[PDB]
Formats: sequence, structure tokens, C-alpha cells
Amino acid sequence: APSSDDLEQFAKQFKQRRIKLGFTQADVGLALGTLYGNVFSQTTICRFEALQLSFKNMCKLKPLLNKWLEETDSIEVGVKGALESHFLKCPKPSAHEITGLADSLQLEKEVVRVWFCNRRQKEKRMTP
DNA sequence: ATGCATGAGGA
DNA sequence: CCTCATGCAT
Repeated sequence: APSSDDLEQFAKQFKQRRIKLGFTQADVGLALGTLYGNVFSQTTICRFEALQLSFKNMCKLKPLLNKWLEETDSIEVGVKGALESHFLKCPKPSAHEITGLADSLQLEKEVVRVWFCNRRQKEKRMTP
């Protein structure tokens, strides 16, 4: 398995080469469908180039992007800041903390619950 | 490039 | 409920 440094260098050189070939991020994502039956979105290609995915996600995707390379050659600021503050304190809130913070902050419980799942996921990105 | 979301899968 | 991989919509 690759180091974080391996994946960083791979990402850099993947991006350089995609741009040089004049393909867009969506182009690559689509071609992974066309060529390998594994379609991906522009969002996914973008995150991969920015290392904004988990280490394991990055590792699963790298060989796929490598094959492609080989071949071709809302919530408001008042609310947000507060949400962030609590996260630094309690990153994993109980369904009561959640429902509690939700109404007090005037948001649906489900919007608050998902915000915390996403915030937790971000921290697990190779570069958050 | 990013914010909020879905849904499969698991303790 | 969560983690996780993933993307629609912005």
C-alpha cells in the first residue's frame, strides 16, 4: 500500500497530465465509465486531485485513474460558526444533543445530524 | 470547488 | 444511529 506521499505525488501528476491532454474532470469521470464500467462524477475526480477523500478511498481510486492515464498517453454564517464551535467540543453528539442544538439553533434535527456526519467525514480526508 | 445529501452496510 | 463512498445542485 502507498504512503500519503505516494498518493500526493500521483494526484499532482495525474492532474498535470489530464490538463495537458485537455480533458476536464467530468471527462475523466465519464471515461472511467466508458472504458472500465466504473463511472465517476466531476466531484469525485476533483476531490481526488485535491486529496479531499479518505486514505482508503484514495487508494481504491488510484489504480483506476492509473489505468486511464496509461491508456490515453442553506445554513447561515451565524449558524455555521456555532455548529463548528460545538464540534470542537463534542464531535459525536447524542440524538439528544443533536435535537437539542437543532431547535435551539433553529434547524431541523436531520439537517443538524447530517452536518455533523459530514464534518466528521471531512476530518478523515487526507487533507481536510 | 464545495455544501448538503443519499443509501448501503454495519455494530 | 453510525461510517463510508459518492454526487446533485450550487
